[PDB]
Amino acid sequence: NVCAVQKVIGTNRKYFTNCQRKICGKSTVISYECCPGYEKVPGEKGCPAALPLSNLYETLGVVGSTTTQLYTDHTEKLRPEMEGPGSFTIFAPSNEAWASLPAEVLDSLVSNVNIELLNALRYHMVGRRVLTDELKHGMTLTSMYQNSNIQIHHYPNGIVTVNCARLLKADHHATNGVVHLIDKVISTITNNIQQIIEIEDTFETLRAAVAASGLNTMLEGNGQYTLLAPTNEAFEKIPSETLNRILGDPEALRDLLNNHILKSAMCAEAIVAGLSVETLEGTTLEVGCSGDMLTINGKAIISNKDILATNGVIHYIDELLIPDSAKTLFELAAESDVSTAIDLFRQAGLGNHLSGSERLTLLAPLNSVFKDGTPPIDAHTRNLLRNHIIKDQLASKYLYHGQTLETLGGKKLRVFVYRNSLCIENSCIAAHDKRGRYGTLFTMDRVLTPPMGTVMDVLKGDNRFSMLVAAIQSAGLTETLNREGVYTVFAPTNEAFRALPPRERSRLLGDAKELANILKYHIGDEILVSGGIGALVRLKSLQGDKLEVSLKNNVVSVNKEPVAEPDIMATNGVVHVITNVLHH
Repeated sequence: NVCAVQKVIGTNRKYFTNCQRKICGKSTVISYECCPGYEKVPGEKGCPAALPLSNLYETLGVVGSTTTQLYTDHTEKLRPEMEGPGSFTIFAPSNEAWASLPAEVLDSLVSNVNIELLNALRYHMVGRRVLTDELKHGMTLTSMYQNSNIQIHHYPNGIVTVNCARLLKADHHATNGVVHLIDKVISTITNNIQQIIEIEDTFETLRAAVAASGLNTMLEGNGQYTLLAPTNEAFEKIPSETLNRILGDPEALRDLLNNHILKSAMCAEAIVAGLSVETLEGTTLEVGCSGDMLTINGKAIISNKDILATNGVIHYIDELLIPDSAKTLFELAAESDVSTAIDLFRQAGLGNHLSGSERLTLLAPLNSVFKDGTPPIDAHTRNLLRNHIIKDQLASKYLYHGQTLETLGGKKLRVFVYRNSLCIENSCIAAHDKRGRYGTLFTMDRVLTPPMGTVMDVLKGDNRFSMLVAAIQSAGLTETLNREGVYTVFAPTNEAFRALPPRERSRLLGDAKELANILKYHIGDEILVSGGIGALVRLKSLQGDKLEVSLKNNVVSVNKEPVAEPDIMATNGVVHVITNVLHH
């Protein structure tokens, strides 16, 4: 028989439930009264006695809706109907609700009490008894004023709403019906979302965008939406070149308008905590609240909440919500996790690829790659960057093994797709794609090191592996580590060969075919860059037995023996540098 109130400290807003920690970021205190209609006797057992039912007019005073009671009484015609025959509900505004009306609208009501005040009170009423049992999301009650509909919603969290007024105290039975207490005075709903946009002067840039895009027919139509409508002042915070480029292009335009529209009508006093919501374009937004401010992604950019329409709810927003798919590469990458990278592109002359409509894919590494320093701008940097800019617009989820990607600097880089990572040359994808209108940003964990020759060119140009190229020659393996292939050479240095045991180097020297078998064991038949090693991967060697290739604590190991220098790229493989020679 017991109930509870939770109240935010330093406020007036209270939520009247049965018997959540914070709400809109503000701490709560919970206070126990018991449910409207029952009394405390002298002590006894904890709300014993129920009060008698009174009829709907007197029930108004019992719930605390004395202004609604006073206004009803001063019409001389609704009060006798309220205390006589029938079955009724009234969604009765609180005392604070009438006082929160604008002076100009409340004067209009109380100066004509037999028409406009009576019409207002009749619109809050339904000619049948309707409990919150009968209230489910999306349904329309018929009011007693001129058959006008009342919009009610019922959100997951338990908040009932009635024309986007929160229902405060529910289900107070009358002898001829029920009384509900709501916190707004509500009014008739006569316009669709399209029709409001064509009336308000604050939306003339919005109405033209809708007109250019052909979304008028949708916004005239049925079903429920939320419009995060941008004012003219929102469109003026966007620089002219950026905005005209979006609005000019039909795809970018419809992506923009759909990023301002939700699939269900939700309204502001239903928002009590963080709720991720998708727009029609596909982007998730973070809708919260801080005080009585609505917040979008933690920004109090909503200046006018709960503007009502027959096909949904409009909230006015102050900043345009431009999605990734309407942005250029520069707009989607400059104030982000690849900020250091994009500054290097523009300083090295390559900025005009990123700033317009060129269909590109960008491989920009993370900012933690450049924590220890940044390379200087020269010929060699701006040629290397020019090879991180790939022709055509790509999606990484659609890349395939042994795909080749042309750069703007003439190279062809190889896509290697492994089970837990995707790699282009040595570099691997570190975060999700950012798909813009014209180009897409791939987010990388290394600066990439493109191949500059063959496996034999790596080894003959480096003096650590001169005993290895001699063994490769003496096993007849030069001509095949130099033609086209996909190898993984675990290449032992000179000090590895001079480390060899007597019985193993005697098997190396005394038969050229046994030397061929030991060197073919060192060579994988796939390309396995370090970014494609999981916990452990088995790798078929050209001898035929498998190699055990792990990555623990950022060191590649092969059969539990360490790689000193991973990922030296080559036009027909990858070279990893090992410090000793593998056995059998």
